[PDB]
Amino acid sequence: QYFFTGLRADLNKAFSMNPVNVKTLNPSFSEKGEFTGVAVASFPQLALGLETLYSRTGVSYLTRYWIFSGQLQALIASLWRKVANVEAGIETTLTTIGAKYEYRQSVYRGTLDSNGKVACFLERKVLPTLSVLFCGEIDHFKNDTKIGCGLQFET
Amino acid sequence: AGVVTTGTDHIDPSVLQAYLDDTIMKSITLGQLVKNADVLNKRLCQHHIALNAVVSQLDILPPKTFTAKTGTNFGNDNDAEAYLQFEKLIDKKYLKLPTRVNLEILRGTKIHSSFLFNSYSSLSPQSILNLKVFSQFYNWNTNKGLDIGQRGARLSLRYEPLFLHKSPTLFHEWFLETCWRSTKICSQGTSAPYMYSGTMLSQAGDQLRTILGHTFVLDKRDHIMCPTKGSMLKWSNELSPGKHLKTQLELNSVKSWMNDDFITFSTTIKTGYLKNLSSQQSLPVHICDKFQSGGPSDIRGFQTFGLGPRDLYDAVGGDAFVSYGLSVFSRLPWKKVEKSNFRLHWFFNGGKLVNHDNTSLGNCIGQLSKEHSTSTGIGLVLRHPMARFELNFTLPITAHENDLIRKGFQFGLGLAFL
Amino acid sequence: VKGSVHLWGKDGKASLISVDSIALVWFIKLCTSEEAKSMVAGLQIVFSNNTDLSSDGKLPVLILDNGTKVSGYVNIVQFLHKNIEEDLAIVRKKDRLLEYSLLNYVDVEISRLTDYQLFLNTKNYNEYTKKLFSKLLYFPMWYNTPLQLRSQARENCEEIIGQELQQVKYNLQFDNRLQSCVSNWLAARKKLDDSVILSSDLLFLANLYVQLGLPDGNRIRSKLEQTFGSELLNSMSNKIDDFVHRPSNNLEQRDPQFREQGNVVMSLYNLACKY
Amino acid sequence: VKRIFDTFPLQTYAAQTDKDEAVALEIQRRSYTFTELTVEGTYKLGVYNVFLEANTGAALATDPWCLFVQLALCQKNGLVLPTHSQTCNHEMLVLSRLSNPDEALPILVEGYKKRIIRSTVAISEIMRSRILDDAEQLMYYTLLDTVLYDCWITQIIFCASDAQFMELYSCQKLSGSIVTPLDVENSLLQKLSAKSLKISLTKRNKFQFRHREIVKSMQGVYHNHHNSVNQEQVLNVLFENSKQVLLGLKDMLKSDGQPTYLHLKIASYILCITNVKEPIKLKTFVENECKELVQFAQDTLKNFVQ
Repeated sequence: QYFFTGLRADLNKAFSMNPVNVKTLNPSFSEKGEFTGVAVASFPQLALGLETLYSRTGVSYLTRYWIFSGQLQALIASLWRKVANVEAGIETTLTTIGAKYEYRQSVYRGTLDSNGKVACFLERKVLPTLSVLFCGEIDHFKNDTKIGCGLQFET
Repeated sequence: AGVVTTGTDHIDPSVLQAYLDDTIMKSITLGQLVKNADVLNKRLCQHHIALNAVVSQLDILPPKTFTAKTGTNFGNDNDAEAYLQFEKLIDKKYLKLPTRVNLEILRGTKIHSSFLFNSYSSLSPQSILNLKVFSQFYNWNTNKGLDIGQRGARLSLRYEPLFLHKSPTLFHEWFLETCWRSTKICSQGTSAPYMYSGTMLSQAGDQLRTILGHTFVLDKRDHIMCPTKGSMLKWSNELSPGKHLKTQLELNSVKSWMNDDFITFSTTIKTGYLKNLSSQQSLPVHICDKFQSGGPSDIRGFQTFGLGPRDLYDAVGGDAFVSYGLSVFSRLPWKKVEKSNFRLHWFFNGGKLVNHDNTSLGNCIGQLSKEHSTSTGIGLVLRHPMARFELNFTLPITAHENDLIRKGFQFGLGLAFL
Repeated sequence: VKGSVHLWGKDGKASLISVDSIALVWFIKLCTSEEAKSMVAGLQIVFSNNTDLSSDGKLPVLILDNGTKVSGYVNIVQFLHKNIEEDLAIVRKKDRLLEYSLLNYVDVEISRLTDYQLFLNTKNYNEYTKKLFSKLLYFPMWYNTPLQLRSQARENCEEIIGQELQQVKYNLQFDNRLQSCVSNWLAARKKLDDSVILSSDLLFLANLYVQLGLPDGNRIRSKLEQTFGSELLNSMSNKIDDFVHRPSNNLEQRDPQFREQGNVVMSLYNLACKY
Repeated sequence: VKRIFDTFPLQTYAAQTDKDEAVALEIQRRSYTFTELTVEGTYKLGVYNVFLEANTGAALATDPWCLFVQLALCQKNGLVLPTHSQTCNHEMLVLSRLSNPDEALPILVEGYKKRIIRSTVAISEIMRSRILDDAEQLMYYTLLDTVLYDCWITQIIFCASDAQFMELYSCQKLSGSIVTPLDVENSLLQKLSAKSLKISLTKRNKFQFRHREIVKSMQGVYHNHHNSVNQEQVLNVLFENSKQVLLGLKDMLKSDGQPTYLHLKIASYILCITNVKEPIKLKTFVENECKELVQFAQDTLKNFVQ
């Protein structure tokens, strides 16, 4: 019950085969010293704090408490409403909506920015052993269909 | 007083009798039987037959049968990408034996293609046939250093005696590898004299190569990654028939003198010898077959591929080498950080890497005892059972004038350090 | 000869996305001479708009009664001249090589830049070109042929051509490349006769007709007149609209049959025949 | 502390002088010395392979681009072509295609310690800026590099056998007679590594961009009957075009001294066509019809021999 309308590194992390929170996607280092990565920190009756960021190859605040988010860097606001087992949510950046469907054995979601950004993340679990993942990235205006598929089996 | 099996349908009852009659039978009633169960307890988990290995029952649990991991990736730029892998345990019905086929495949259209295949057949309680058919691509010196690709097969055979004369792990391992290897220079002309000497332009191309192997390891250390006593000895041979002959020898000896292993003193010795059996020095040995020195997982306090003879700036290996190294570990005396795998580490490495002109073993040991490239430094280590973090601060005592010195901090990560 | 020339246009003209088709409609219109109709008599221009009849994916194809497919404008024109004066003339035996060399230079150096302007220039591709494939192809394939042609031009133009300082750097090295290429063509064309129309002039003028017919075409007309003046751009553009405003009596046009249409049934068959 | 940090190599020895003797014999086997300076003013032309010419006995390179750069270096620096029977001369190296990140090859390796590598694209732009003031010779130079080049490449990828291709475009050993178990696995490279060398050849002069359909049909296992007839139409129109280029070039061979850069490009396509031992329809056409082009390409060569 936290997610940042997590389209980044959750549905574009599924388009390749690759190789107080402390969040880090630290790829690797050198034999001298390097990061290649991410570093995130944070900081009552409300849920608040203040974060940092450093990358290689950003300071803001927090306010959270249906749950509304908040972030003011050198700025993001988002919400997430509870509706039934089917969900919703809106966000803005200073502007897309969320379509979470956390219902069991068919947990999927999609989003749609007020632009040519349409990103659906279908995820079907049709058997208790196997799972299917359909990753739609249909950009109509920039004309790219960046779709991806998937499967995962085990007997 | 009796043994009972439970489950054990994922294999064959008669081939399990080979495992049971070896260690569990002919065991004097309580003489060796408590360890004789513990030998088979660790054997069937490494033969991939038991995922989770008076009366002595056999708690054997089958691993899997399929692990398929397929999936595609379009990008509409004709950037299609697909990948597939499955660790299929083929059923014991219709071959005879415990077999373990693997099929990693990765097709990318703007990346190179991978075809790892494996088939671990288990002949005896102490034998493993491993047939490995591959097609891979990796980068040799650096990302923009050299691009090596390897098509071909590799038959192999292990043998580890579970009963010895004298837990001293001992195994022999033979192999036989046919390989078509393409070497491509992927360094740009902007970084102009790097990988562009006369002997790196000449190594580029294709070659086909049959090789015959051997590897004898006698490990008496009480742990393979975080030891505190006992020695090691690993002896590797290779033979590409009519082309070359390669021999490595590697010793190790760990000893401690304090109560809870507070001072750990290690000592490693490596040495090698590569001969050219190829009809008056025609057919040169490939650059990926010669010995390279330097780096974090080697003589520390130099860069990787940082010692040896050079043509312009390219480390071109050597036909013979020696290396050594001491180490003291101290186990963090800050009054409670102790009992953890974090030691204060003082080392002293060194070695020499030489082309020996292929005449005798008399001049070659004359070349190896002359001008070594030593270093030293103090650092902090972490010794996980499956990893080894090392952050040293190194100083090169003596070196050559064209070594890649790297006299400062150094981060080391791997499994084998010398 | 007897065949069926397949093109890229709709209804009565070639589309502006292919300067080899606009030069080929003008080629067949301008064959009025006695011996220059002899290589055009019975050609049957068809505006099929499907590339799956070609031997290489380009669509001026001359599918000639046997499956003998000749593709591209320069290969067609050289084929028709092998099976042999105002308005389109036949070069002399002593000048067949220079006129082939000027066809090839426009095809590889100048048609590369019109391929850049028609899919790379973000003002032209967004406002004009991506909306132009909606009316040439059928409903499911409105979406891949413009992105494929845009991908083919990026690989073809990356070697000499490539946020405000980013884009105006591209339009400076493009303009240095176009000004160098048109000067090479104009100084080499001026070795043949000048008061006559050749097959290589129709391919150069079909590149100006597209490059000055784009939404960003106003810059190029100012930039070309900084090098070659107005007395030549107003002479070239007067030969271009002379060709656009010509009667279509010499075209023996046709409709595409139900083998050449590029329908969803007739492109899943042609996709299946490729494997 | 920082002062103590600078002195820590307590001895630095001489560099190291021991060399792999088997490597320096292989470089001597592939080097061809340009006859007629210091250590750093010498370049090395890396070519695909070297054929022995029958007439002058020189060691010419087997590609029409590698031979064109070799004759253009012999003219600019006043050299003599190397002899096929091998003091700091220049050199000519038989390299692989894989000694570049471009995988295409004539290259130029200039100097020893400040050693600069000029790639194929950088060479072909250097040799193109030498004719750029003449606007008409730029036209014919673009024609021989596009129409005649695409005919030659398609005859040598498709019409000639793999024993003919790897004779011209590979540094591996020629077959001769299989009498040794070494010769079995040397024959197994030319069967395994034939299609991979053919693919890197089709990336040199943007051939993969002019002929996207017959290069896409290369990188495959089974080619069906539909791809085999589309390719047969493309190759046949590349050849009928290329007869017209060769027939028109017969009037342009009037030389009056040292040959221009176009005469060193005509003479480098004819000399590598007439080295092909198989009747690939270009050797059949040039030996029969363009007899005046064969005699011109021998007259062009013999101001570079001795």
